[PDB]
Amino acid sequence: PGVITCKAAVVWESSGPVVLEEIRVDPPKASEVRIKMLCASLCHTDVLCTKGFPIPLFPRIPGHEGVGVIESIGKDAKGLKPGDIVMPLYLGECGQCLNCKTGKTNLCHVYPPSFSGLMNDGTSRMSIARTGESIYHFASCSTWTEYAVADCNYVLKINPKISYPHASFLSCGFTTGFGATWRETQVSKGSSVAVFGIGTVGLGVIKGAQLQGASKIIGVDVNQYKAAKGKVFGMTDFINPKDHPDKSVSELVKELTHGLGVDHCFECTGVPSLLNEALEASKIGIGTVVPIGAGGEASVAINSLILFSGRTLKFTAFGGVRTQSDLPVIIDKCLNKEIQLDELLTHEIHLDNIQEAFEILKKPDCVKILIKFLEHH
Amino acid sequence: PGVITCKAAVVWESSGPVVLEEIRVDPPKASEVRIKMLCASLCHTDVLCTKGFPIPLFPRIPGHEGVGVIESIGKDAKGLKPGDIVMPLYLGECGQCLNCKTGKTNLCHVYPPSFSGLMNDGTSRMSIARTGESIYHFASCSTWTEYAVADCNYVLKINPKISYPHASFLSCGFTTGFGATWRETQVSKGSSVAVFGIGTVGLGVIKGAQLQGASKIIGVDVNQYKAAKGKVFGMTDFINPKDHPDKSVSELVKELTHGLGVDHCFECTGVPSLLNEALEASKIGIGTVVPIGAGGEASVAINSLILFSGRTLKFTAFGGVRTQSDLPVIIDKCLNKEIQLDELLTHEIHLDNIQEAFEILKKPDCVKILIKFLEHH
Ligand SMILES: NC(=O)c1ccc[n+]([C@@H]2O[C@H](COP(=O)([O-])OP(=O)(O)OC[C@H]3O[C@@H](n4cnc5c(N)ncnc54)[C@H](O)[C@@H]3O)[C@@H](O)[C@H]2O)c1
Ligand SMILES: NC(=O)c1ccc[n+]([C@@H]2O[C@H](COP(=O)([O-])OP(=O)(O)OC[C@H]3O[C@@H](n4cnc5c(N)ncnc54)[C@H](O)[C@@H]3O)[C@@H](O)[C@H]2O)c1
Ligand code: NA
Ligand code: NA
Ligand code: NA
Ligand code: NA
Ligand code: NA
Ligand code: NA
Ligand code: NA
Ligand code: NA
Ligand SMILES: [Zn+2]
Ligand SMILES: [Zn+2]
Ligand SMILES: [Zn+2]
Ligand SMILES: [Zn+2]
Repeated sequence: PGVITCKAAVVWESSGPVVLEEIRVDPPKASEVRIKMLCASLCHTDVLCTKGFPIPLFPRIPGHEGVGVIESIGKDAKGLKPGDIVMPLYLGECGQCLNCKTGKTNLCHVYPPSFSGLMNDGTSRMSIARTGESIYHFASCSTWTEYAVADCNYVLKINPKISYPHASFLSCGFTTGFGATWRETQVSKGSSVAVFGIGTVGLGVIKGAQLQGASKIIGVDVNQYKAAKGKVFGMTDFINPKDHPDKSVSELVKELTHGLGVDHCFECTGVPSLLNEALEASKIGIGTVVPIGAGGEASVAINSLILFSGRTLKFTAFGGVRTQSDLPVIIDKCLNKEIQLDELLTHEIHLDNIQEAFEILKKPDCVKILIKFLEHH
Repeated sequence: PGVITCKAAVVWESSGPVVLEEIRVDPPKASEVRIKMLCASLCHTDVLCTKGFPIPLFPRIPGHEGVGVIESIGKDAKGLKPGDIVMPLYLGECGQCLNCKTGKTNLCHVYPPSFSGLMNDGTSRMSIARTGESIYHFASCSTWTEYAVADCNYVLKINPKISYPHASFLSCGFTTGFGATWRETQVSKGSSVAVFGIGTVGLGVIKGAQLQGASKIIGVDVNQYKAAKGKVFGMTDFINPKDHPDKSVSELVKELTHGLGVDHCFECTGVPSLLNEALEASKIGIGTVVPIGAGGEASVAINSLILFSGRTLKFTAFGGVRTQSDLPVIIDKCLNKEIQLDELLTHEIHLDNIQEAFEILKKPDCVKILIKFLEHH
């Protein structure tokens, strides 16, 4: 396989437009695979990338959520082959390092997250066709591009009868929330759960809590449209903070839990002040908070009195989901329809219309946006 | 028993002197006991009280650490009787509430910490003899006084052959650190531990970690005098941050742990910036931090990137030690000499010389100060 010429969405400067460019995609080197994208999606992490956060690397092809088919492989691709359906991964799972051997973490020492925007050898496989200028990728694999190249340890081969839109959603937020309910804290039968923020992450928490038999599942969101979505996934109670401007969120949760708070609180907004509220909403002595959302600031402040309260604060990436061990189990639940993801899909666009996605995500009835591709002939 | 006239150390205003006053101590009411103090001690929490933190309640008799003998009892004193040796408690253990039934917490719903400086009925048992002016107590029992009155649920009857100085030290810091090594995080055989701050709290952590079979126990302190004390209690490695002003504490710990950090880090200084360092010094994915020390500020800041690191942050009061279930076991280890506390005792004063304690605590060779009392005739 030679160099492929295709289209990709490129951002050239912080807060600049995302524009369609003709690019070249080099063939995969050793331990790489080249993927034809089947569909993609978008979350807040992609928006941050267009503003140069965390690292301003430009020009850049955004996108980390999606699914594709292997078009070609380098040497030593660990059994991957053309025609396999794969989803890109945030981090790998070597199964042999000190962290993998514990069974207690998904934070593999050997395949950790990357922030370089480049392949393992410090070069890019993607370049502007007109100039040859090198383009940074996003995370371990750009998905807003007709073709991408990834390290074989950062893709997961998946069952080919999973729907591609649903696999795209399981490559990030819903899986993060769903997995957190047994990998980061053990939601048990009869326990109480509160979920701050009812986007795809919070909907994953809600469904995970429901499948674990939580008997009270409180969703909190300022967007009233989210209440019906939460109910579909198992939410038992809804709080809109804007209905009570003189009450704190933790006060409102305690009102539903006999003044005690919940066993497990999941922070799925990223709003910095809501970390403190999540802690105050969980039970003294036996409550756990998992802060999934990110606020993008330098540090986050915790009321110093919470340090005496016996609560457990469990830090977390990708919901504690191990990407080779646990992620296939979640996909299988989707295949077997134990989880139903159709209600996540609210909007569809094609890649040429990528700029419209940044307006669509502001709409109150948006949950997940699907990005579709055209075929070359 | 009538009203007792005795001496007590009183602070009249924030940052004022601590002065000996003649006071009156009323007899115990229902569910109270009156105690003759045998000895007392001092920690930073008492210093804060003289500066009006957390609540400026004056006039006040400071002191929460000590041991005494019951002089008289109210009705319904739950089996306590004159002549019992008791230590005052920060919080009780009812054994029947939702939190007590879990076995997972010492934060009893029925006997929580008090901040009122007053008895359960909103009055004081202590007053200035010359005026009758009411005096606030400290915590659940003032100890810088020849006689005190406490709610019977906030004292623990102890074995009368325990040494009174050692029991005084076990009423607070050493017990907090020691208990944290199995109640808040489970230090296991062969694990690594780092301890920031080697006062009585950190020395308790070190000894608890040693008894649990931790194979590396790193003590961190800017006071070089503490290194020898740490070694007596089981410390294997010592770091003085001042020896490397261009390296962070977490960097120095990682240098001793193959770049990984420790399984369990205990923050025993209260220095706000050291909470972040404790987290960075613990292992990604599988490390736990217990922040025991208090900084007395409104909030504490955590580097936002730590929220992705898989670490566990376990909040805590009194080291997770349940005051009726776990505290007697710790006392018994002291009786059976499995823990040796003689090295804690560095300075002794009598109550009349209480003002000198605030200078003694600044001395680099101070660990614990014992406060002694005279008898009335
Ligand atoms: N862990 C991941 O994979 C991932 C991916 C993208 C973004 N994030 C961070 O995690 C959060 C959740 O991700 P998402 O895809 O589900 O985002 P989302 O935007 O779809 O959901 C966020 C929800 O929080 C609600 N919300 C915002 N502010 C609120 C407030 N002050 N009080 C109550 N509700 C509020 C919004 O209405 C929205 O429904 C994001 O807000 C962002 O901070 C995490
Ligand atoms: N949990 C409790 O029961 C309790 C009681 C009193 C005070 N406190 C808080 O907990 C801390 C520990 O209590 P303690 O009785 O053992 O206090 P302590 O003062 O006897 O010990 C604190 C030790 O930390 C060291 N230290 C201070 N700043 C440091 C720095 N920047 N880097 C490295 N070492 C530093 C000091 O040298 C000292 O050896 C106190 O500092 C205070 O914040 C807790
Ligand atoms: Na590679
Ligand atoms: Na396609
Ligand atoms: Na998002
Ligand atoms: Na996040
Ligand atoms: Na009482
Ligand atoms: Na005495
Ligand atoms: Na102290
Ligand atoms: Na403390
Ligand atoms: Zn995402
Ligand atoms: Zn690994
Ligand atoms: Zn103390
Ligand atoms: Zn109780």
